[PDB]
Amino acid sequence: TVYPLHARSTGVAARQMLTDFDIRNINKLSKKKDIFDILSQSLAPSIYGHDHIKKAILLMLMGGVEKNLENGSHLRGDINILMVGDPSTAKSQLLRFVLNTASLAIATTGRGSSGVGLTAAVTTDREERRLEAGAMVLADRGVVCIDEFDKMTDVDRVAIHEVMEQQTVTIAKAGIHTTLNARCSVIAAANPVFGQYDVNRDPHQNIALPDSLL
Amino acid sequence: ISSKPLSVRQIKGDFLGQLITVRGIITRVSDVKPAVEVIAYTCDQCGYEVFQEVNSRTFTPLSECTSEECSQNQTKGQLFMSTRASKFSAFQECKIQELSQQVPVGHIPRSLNIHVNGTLVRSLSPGDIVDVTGIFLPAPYTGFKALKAGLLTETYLEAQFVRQHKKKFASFSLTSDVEERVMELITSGDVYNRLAKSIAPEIYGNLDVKKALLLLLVGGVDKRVGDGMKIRGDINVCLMGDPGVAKSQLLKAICKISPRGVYTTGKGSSGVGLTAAVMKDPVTDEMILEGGALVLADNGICCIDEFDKMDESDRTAIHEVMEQQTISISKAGINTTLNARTSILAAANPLYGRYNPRLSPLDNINLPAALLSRFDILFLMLDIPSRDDDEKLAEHVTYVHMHNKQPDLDFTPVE
Amino acid sequence: LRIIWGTNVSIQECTTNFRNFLMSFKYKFRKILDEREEFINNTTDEELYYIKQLNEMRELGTSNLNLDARNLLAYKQTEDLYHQLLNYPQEVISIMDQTIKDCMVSLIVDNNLDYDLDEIETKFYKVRPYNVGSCKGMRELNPNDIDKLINLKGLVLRSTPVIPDMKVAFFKCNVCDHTMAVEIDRGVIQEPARCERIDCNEPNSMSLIHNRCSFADKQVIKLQETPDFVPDGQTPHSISLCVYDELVDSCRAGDRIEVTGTFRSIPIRANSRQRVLKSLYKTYVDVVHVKKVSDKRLDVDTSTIEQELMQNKVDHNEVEEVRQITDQDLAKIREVAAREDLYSLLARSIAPSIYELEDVKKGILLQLFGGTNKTFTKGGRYRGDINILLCGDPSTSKSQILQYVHKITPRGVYTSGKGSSAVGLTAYITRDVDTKQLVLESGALVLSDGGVCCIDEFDKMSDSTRSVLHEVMEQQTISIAKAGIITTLNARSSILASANPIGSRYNPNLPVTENIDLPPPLLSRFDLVYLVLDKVDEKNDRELAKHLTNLYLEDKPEHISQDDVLPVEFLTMYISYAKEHIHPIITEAAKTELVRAYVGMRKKRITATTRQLESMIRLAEAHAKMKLKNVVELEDVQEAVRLIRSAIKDYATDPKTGKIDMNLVQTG
Ligand SMILES: Nc1ncnc2c1ncn2[C@@H]1O[C@H](COP(=O)(O)OP(=O)(O)O)[C@@H](O)[C@H]1O
Ligand SMILES: Nc1ncnc2c1ncn2[C@@H]1O[C@H](COP(=O)(O)OP(=O)(O)O)[C@@H](O)[C@H]1O
Ligand SMILES: Nc1ncnc2c1ncn2[C@@H]1O[C@H](COP(=O)(O)OP(=O)(O)O)[C@@H](O)[C@H]1O
Ligand code: BEF
Ligand code: BEF
Ligand code: BEF
Ligand SMILES: [Mg+2]
Ligand SMILES: [Mg+2]
Ligand SMILES: [Mg+2]
Ligand SMILES: [Zn+2]
Ligand SMILES: [Zn+2]
Repeated sequence: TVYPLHARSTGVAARQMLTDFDIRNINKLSKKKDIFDILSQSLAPSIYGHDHIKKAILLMLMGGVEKNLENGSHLRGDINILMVGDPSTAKSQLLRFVLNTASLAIATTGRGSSGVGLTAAVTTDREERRLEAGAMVLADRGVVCIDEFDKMTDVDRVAIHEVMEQQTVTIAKAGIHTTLNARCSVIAAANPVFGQYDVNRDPHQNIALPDSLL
Repeated sequence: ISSKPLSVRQIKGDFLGQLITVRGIITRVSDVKPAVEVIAYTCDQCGYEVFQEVNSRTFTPLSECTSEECSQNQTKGQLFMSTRASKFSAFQECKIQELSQQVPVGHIPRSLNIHVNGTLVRSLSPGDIVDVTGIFLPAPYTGFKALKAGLLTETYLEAQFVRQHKKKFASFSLTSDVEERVMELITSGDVYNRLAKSIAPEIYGNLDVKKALLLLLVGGVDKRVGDGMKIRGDINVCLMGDPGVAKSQLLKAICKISPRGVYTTGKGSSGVGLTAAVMKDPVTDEMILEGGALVLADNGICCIDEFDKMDESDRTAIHEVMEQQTISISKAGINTTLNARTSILAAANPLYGRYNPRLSPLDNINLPAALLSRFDILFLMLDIPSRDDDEKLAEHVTYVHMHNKQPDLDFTPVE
Repeated sequence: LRIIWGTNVSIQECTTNFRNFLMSFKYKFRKILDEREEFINNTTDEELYYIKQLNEMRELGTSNLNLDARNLLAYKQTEDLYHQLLNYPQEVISIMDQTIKDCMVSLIVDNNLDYDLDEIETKFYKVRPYNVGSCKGMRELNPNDIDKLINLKGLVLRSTPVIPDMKVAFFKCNVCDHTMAVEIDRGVIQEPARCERIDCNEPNSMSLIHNRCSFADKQVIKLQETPDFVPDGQTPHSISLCVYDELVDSCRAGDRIEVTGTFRSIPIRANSRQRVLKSLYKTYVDVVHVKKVSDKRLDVDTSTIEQELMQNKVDHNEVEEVRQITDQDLAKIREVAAREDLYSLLARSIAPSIYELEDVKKGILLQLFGGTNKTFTKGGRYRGDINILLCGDPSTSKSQILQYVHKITPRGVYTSGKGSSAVGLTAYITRDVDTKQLVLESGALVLSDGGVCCIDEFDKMSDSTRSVLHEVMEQQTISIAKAGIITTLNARSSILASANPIGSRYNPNLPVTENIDLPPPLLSRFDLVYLVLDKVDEKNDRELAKHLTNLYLEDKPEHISQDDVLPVEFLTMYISYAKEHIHPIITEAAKTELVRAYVGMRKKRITATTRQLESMIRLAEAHAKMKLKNVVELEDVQEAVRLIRSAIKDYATDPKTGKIDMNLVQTG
């Protein structure tokens, strides 16, 4: 027997058994008008407030519907959330909870997971030129909990655009032309460059992220 | 069952020996080399031609004429090989790969070997998307003996019939049926505008860019005067513009219509995708050069995305690719000049992301005067909000989402 | 009947038809075939062609007859011999060898020459056919095309050392001291168990003595394919040529050749698995004929191969290393040199398609001729190579000029900046697949020896890569000292370089030096630095647009030029002859003019150095060679100085500032 086991920040999805009792409870609870508020409150009971952030996280967990058309165009059905704020604002706590509650979530830090670490890259294995799936490919149909987004290298954040929008990773390297599928929802937390958000300065100065990434 | 095309993962051990159709991309194709079916030896002592069948990767020659007389009489005839008298066959060890649609969630594509034999050779080229139909035959295990546990078998697919999903441009014959489908298009009237609006119908209001992309697909005329001057004869389009104006989706649409074209993007990955270095092919032991993305996109469209965020080293090669249609390499181990006739389509953002009208266009496009000269058309595609066009786009997109089809009722998007 | 089994070749019919073709071949037949009736000259077409050629071959004593395939095609009765030779080269070629022997014997006997017939009897006469059809490429050769004579052409990347080939082996029974002689039959020399005679019979009686055996010479040449037509997405291939007998060492590395030979496939042995052959055969091409000289390119420099010419004479390879010059062609050369506008005509016949770049076209031609290769017999030498730099605004046709030069020159390598590396040029170490042992190859600079190395996009090239340029740039040699290799390599290569001024467009504000942006050491070495400038001139732009549009009028256009230009074949003849016969020398008046110009020049913008004097000397020498003179005169030195002044636009440059006035920088 082989049992794939779910562990935090691993490719194995965490499915659960739904009894008829559980489905009945879900159906009954969905009838309430305040169902969105009730669910959103339950995401982070420990964290005080941030109710709009919790609602956004819940919507991310639900996700959207990706659309595929006849001509071949693919329309993104995943929503990405970025949190920028002062230190000790419980952003890392929310990221950790998202990692701890999603069916398939992958946790990365700022620069520990480089551009090679994210997406994917050829390993050039001698047994030849195998492809190794990085974080985002392994997080297909899942969430990527990037922490300290601001510390990320510019080069690292260059490679993230295609995964964010087209949801594909194109290798086109060393004679290997491949388009891996990376349909991942990205959530990131990053402090402003000046340590604390500056009301006197415009948000463009504080964020310092490229306009395309925002 | 042979009708249904199967992904590589679905070719289990059950299907061995049957006639199956595998659908996927072709990555590596070997050169055509003579494969021995039956090797013919000549024994001049008894004047007999003896033929030894060969049915493996290897074999062994003979020493004693096994024909009746030399084995029977005291005469022991020496036998010599004859290449012209022996039987050969054109052979090619291709390698098909799984598509992105067929790969399940979280896995990576896996490959299956194809042994193209006979007159079917040279019917498969790298980058092709085909449904090869063949016989899933087993072969004796070829790996390390320690890992062997029982009669392990390596498997391949002996190709029988090849169907191309996207027909090559160089393979067009005006057969009566193609003639009728074509004249029916002519009689539709306004073929230029209909074809322009046809590409990527889900995108609204960007029609001049669609016309430019259609011109890019059609291509000009290469001129080679008697002296030796060669003009490019192909268009190099750029799509500089603000974020969120559907440049990447236009590029992907063009990739869909175009028969050959690589969607090279970003940085770092492109660094080795244009190097074209040298490596040894497993099948023939030939030190074949490997082509990069641009060579694989020969006579195609290079669809370079995120042009501005890509390393200057590759832009240096893009210079020569755009102008001379060839790549000159003089690095260690390689002293050749690759032939890469390509039309480059580039999508990029201006300097400082969103266009700043205050800065001059040249200061904001950021392209050097040499590189910008090679672009036949350089669109601006600036995003300028307006209460009318914004709601037009919003209605178009909402219709596209609510029905998976372009909003225009009367329009007919050509297949 | 009586045909060879497996072939349509019949010895009697083939011999008879080949004899009839040899006796009764008229070049007027070929001219009729090649639609040359308008160009027919029965003053030499009516005479027996191969009969006269064989008479010359007998007189000289050469042992090789270079047979043309289309010659066999033209004569109607021997048309089938063309297909027979193409399909069955081995037997047919042996038959032709026998027929040549018989016909030569008949020719000698009929004319009743007094010398003994047996003295010339013992000599193997080999026929070396060529021009057998079009290239067809090489990747398209199906296995049904094994052992068929084919035409290949491409660069020669590398050549193996001569490898001895045993044909006759010498055994010896040690006890009985009886020498043994066994020939080769399909690559095997049978081992006799007993002795040849009846002295003794033992199981292991004799032992092989390799040194006593007879060995023939075999060299493996690696050629890189350059087909006219290449399928989409195909990288250049590489085929291993195998040569024999006099063809050994005939071809040097970097030579664009046109080789004809027999396609061959051979079983290959598994690694360390004794006597097990892989089913997939390895294909290689034999060699019968090599055509180094081509009329589309200049001839190979005589100076570089002068030492090897004596060794070739010793070998009697009979390869046409250098094209011969016909007498009437020499007269035409003389009359063309007698023309008043020889200089303009030759300049504009270089890159005819380019428009209104006469100063640049000139410099290119003077580079193509080159200065006198003086040989200081006491020690040291001076080479007459001239290097040109083209730093100019974009879209000024510089890359096209480099392409034309690369096509014209005999041994040239095209390179573009970042596609190059320091180890990439010069020489490096690599491992062959076949030998599986380390070998040495040649970079672009070494392969460009005796030619022009068109270096494109100079400025984009790294400062590190450009460092190695100095050595070959000044003293025309490269001396490497790296892991395993310590030697000096003579790279007599004239560098042609194109660059874009920094900013991609010339800045009128900054001086010439700052726009060019090259270090003074590297900048000074360049003999001529051309500041090609694209200025918006309505008349010039109109003329250029009209010319370019007229280029588009018809599908295969003849060039649209007002003035007549020389044929490229005749231009190659002129340039080759001028380079190899004529070695001009300097005069006292030219010496005084050179000194005066050098002094006046050395009076911010780049400061002239002694390299400028050497550039003036070499340019004057080149101009002397162009006019066919054996001495240089003061007007040539003045012309060289004028060219140097015009290349950098010295008139329009500010004297002390170094800035260029745009009003006076206008050209023709
Ligand atoms: N609003 C909050 N409610 C509850 N705990 C909070 C809140 N804000 C911060 N904390 C606590 O403060 C600490 C810092 O949170 P953390 O997520 O590490 O901050 P940062 O935003 O710097 O990553 C945690 O122990 C967290 O529980
Ligand atoms: N004119 C448009 N028509 C249709 N969709 C559009 C249009 N402009 C933007 N979009 C949408 O906006 C998103 C941007 O797509 P993308 O091609 O990645 O943008 P870009 O590459 O220009 O930054 C996609 O979801 C796309 O469908
Ligand atoms: N003066 C000219 N004469 C002929 N062709 C020219 C001229 N100027 C530009 N062209 C044409 O314009 C193009 C620019 O040439 P190219 O060598 O590619 O430019 P660059 O000098 O930037 O390398 C070529 O197609 C060339 O034929
Ligand atoms: F101080 Be926090 F982790 F933004
Ligand atoms: F933000 Be887009 F990919 F130009
Ligand atoms: F724009 Be050119 F290649 F100098
Ligand atoms: Mg944190
Ligand atoms: Mg984009
Ligand atoms: Mg150029
Ligand atoms: Zn026998
Ligand atoms: Zn003996």
